[PDB]
Amino acid sequence: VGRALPDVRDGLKPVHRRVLYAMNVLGNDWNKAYKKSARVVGDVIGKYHPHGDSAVYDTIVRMAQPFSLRYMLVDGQGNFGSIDGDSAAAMRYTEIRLAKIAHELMADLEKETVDFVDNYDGTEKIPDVMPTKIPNLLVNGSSGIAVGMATNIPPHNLTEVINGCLAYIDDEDISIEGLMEHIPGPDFPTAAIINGRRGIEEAYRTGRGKVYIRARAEVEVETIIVHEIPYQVNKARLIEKIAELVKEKRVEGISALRDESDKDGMRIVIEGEVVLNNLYSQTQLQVSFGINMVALHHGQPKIMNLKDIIAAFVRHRREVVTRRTIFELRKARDRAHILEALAVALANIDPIIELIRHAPTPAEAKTALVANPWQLGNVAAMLEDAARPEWLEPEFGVRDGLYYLTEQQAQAILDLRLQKLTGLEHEKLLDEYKELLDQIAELLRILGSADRLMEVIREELELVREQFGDKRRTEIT
Amino acid sequence: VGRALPDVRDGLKPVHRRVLYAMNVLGNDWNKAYKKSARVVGDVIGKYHPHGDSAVYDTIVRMAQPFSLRYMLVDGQGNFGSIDGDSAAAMRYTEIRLAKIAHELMADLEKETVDFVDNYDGTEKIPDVMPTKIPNLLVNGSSGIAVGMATNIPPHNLTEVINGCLAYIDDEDISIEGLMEHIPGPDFPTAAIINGRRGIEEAYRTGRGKVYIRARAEVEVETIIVHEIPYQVNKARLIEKIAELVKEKRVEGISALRDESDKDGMRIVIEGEVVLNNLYSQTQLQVSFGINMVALHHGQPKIMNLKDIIAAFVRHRREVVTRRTIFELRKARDRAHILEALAVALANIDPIIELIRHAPTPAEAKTALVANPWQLGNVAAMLEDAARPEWLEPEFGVRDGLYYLTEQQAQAILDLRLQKLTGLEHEKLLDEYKELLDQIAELLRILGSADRLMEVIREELELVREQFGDKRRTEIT
Repeated sequence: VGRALPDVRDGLKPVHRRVLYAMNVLGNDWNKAYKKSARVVGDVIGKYHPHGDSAVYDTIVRMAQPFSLRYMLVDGQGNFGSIDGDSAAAMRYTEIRLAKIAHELMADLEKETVDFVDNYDGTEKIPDVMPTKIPNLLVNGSSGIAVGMATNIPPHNLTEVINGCLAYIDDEDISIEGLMEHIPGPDFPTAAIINGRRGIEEAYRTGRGKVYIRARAEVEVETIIVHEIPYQVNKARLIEKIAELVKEKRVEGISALRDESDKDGMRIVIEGEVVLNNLYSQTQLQVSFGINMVALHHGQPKIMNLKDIIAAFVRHRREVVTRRTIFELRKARDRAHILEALAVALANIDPIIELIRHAPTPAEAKTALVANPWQLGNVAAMLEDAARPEWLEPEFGVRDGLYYLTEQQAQAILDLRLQKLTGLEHEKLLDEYKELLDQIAELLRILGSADRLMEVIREELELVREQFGDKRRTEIT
Repeated sequence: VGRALPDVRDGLKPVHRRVLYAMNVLGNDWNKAYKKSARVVGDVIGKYHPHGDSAVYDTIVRMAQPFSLRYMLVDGQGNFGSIDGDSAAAMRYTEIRLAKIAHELMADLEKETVDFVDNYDGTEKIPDVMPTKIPNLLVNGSSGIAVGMATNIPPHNLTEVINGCLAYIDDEDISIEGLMEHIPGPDFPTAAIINGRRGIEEAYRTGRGKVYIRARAEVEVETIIVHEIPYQVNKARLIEKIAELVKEKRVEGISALRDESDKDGMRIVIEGEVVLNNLYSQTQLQVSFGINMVALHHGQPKIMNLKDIIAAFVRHRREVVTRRTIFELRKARDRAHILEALAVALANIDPIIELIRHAPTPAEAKTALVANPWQLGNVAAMLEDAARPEWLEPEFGVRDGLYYLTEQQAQAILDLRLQKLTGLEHEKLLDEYKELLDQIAELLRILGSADRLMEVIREELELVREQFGDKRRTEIT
């Protein structure tokens, strides 16, 4: 039910999420060295997706192929296959790492921005979705033909989808037409041209619509050379298709067929223009694409339109940013709280040390520390509120020129390393504290203003379009 | 070459070692909770044996089956198959953990007792062999029919093999006959009886010898009921063998055939004694076992005899214990060294703290600590040698009533946690120090005496026979 359909929010299925999540836990970053695919697969089979290494590896592979993804999620190094059906190399040879943009899908995963469900054995947690900043469903697409739960969302240009997102934000009552002012149609990683423009306008407007993808080919004088073919077509099975058609003479009349596709480009050489047109009608040089935009929305299958899909992303970015803000705020209080005790501890080290050196056990030193309030040394002007945790009891913290330690704050002091008593290490705790105060006020400034919150989302999208946005590939006629 | 043959020392192949090693790294202990097989398999596929999950799982499975191993290496919980060819459950359902005795195979693995080779990607190390205290080759056996590199070593009774080992130790010039005084023959986990006693005496004496394993069966008055069959036979394929023989009338004359094998025991019911004897000669109720004792010795294939195999174990236990002793000794010096600085640091905390609280950075506090010798407080009688590391330079340590700190010892002091300044935490470092002195002298006492070293090995073997030795299964006529 859920394995078949992708989640509108992140555009992935359980597998994809598991694969990428595992890579994230492995510190398998784009800035770090590559890792053997085996390392990741085995980590996934044993912790998230225990369903045969072959399946998982095929997932890792497809996310690495430049002809499968408009914006690859996995940076693969080695034989990951080709447009001619070439199967990838073994997992113990290929090397991979999270693509630059994949980190954007799991950006803030840590900051309690998404819900986490249990894995097969209940020992590990896995995000329900990814706190993505990238509109992955549209951008990379999603296919599948299951029990009534089929989908067929084509890829799109990030720059275009972002502008579409921004537009929606600037005016919620925007039409599908105004939306198409930025997103004219799909954008395939390989494919060259889409003729039927109305199929797009229909697909976007209602979620469904057949479109036609054709190969970018031309004649030269005598010879028809195809530079780029339709999305998802096997170049090999196309040369062969043409071959067994020229043999049976189905295709009027062809001379010699030769695949001169090198590394720099592609060359499907076939030896006037009447040959090319009659070829399109009988070969894979032109393919239909029944756009079926079905995905998991609110934990339920839905035929969503362009706007529905964009609206779904933006609302996710709303939740994420908010949940991130709430976290950063709590994290901020908790640290400033630990810093207060530490600052206080170091302002009266001599009486602190005296208590410790005479207390037999650490537990006893812990009791003596919280047993009586402490004098605020030079930190009197620093502590003089909102930096205190919403869970802290009022009997703790600075009450009347004296500091009342919690049982925890005492342990922090007790865990203090001698080196932290030096001049430098001391300031770092005081400076950090002062930074937090500026930071919490900012996060509150954000949580309060529903405008400042949306302005945070906007800036993120404009940032992704800059560092990740690229040129359009598929041409629309 | 090496995949085909087992290593005389531990009796495992690269796979087995990898599987068990991974379990060890996973803390997948017998005293801890079970883990899903998937967890272990995936850990092995990604770090040690990246050759398909199916293969690895089959390994984990075979080491769990009571009918496959005389002393199981893996404690499996679930459907791990049966004597009727029943395949094990999926890896995501079965639960496993290192068997009590498996820890004995990897006992002291940590103490630099064995060499470590690189894995497929050079990111992980794997032991060349296991620092086993169990004569695994003989005890659990090893089969394989490869390119001229075939082997067929049957299982044995631990108690018996241990006594054999002890005997060898007590008199190196012991004969194969004197050895057979303890190890009369193989001991199968399932199998019931071995007739040909000379085949054993021949196999042990030269490494090769055919033996005959028969089923323990009897008649009842009319019906022949087999309680236990030969080692490695599929009970199902045996019932069927008999069936298609009574059908073709190959087997004189049989009434009804019924497999009443429940959970408590086994019942191959077939409905005088002439039936049973004629059955043995034409069925699997009796099987030959061409004992071929070939294993990896000194990194080379060898047809070893009983003694050669036992001698190989004992010599391994010699190396291991020695290498363990050398490690424990170096570890001991290094700790006492760190303790000396800590003891000295706490005997003059006030001048230590003063230096730290005034030194801006930890690096500067580090320079000031090693810049000048320190007074030995109450620790003057404790430090007053062999506890000093064989690598330490003579310009460090107590030289003339003053202590010269190393750059390291200073960092230890700097990393000291405030809680360590209490009364209790202080003694623990002083007591630990005093214990080490007794310990190093003991380890030296061991390294010096070639008798005390062998006496350590003996005691280990007698210990394994007690806690792991059990009764004999296969009967020898």
